[PDB]
Amino acid sequence: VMQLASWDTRREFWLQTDYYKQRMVGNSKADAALLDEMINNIQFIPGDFTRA
Amino acid sequence: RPMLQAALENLQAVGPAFDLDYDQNRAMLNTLNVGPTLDPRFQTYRYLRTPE
Repeated sequence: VMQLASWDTRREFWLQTDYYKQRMVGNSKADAALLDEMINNIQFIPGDFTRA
Repeated sequence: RPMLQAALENLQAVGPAFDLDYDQNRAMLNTLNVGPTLDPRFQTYRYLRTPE
């Protein structure tokens, strides 16, 4: 569970996927803005055992 | 009379009697006299989100 919600884990995953590599335009500043948007596309919601 | 004199001589040249618990403490005390080994520059944390 700790690795799932980690900001670091989401960053390393996108850098090695072909989905992200074909979307790089070649400008250093633009790629960083694009990458930060992808990190927020994954959301983790913790559960509660009281409500099952 | 004679062997009674012998008893005094034998116990005189032996000394006090020690049990097992005395010997264990002396062996442990030898390690404590060596002293601890101090190595600095060891980490006290780990990263879940590296600064960027």
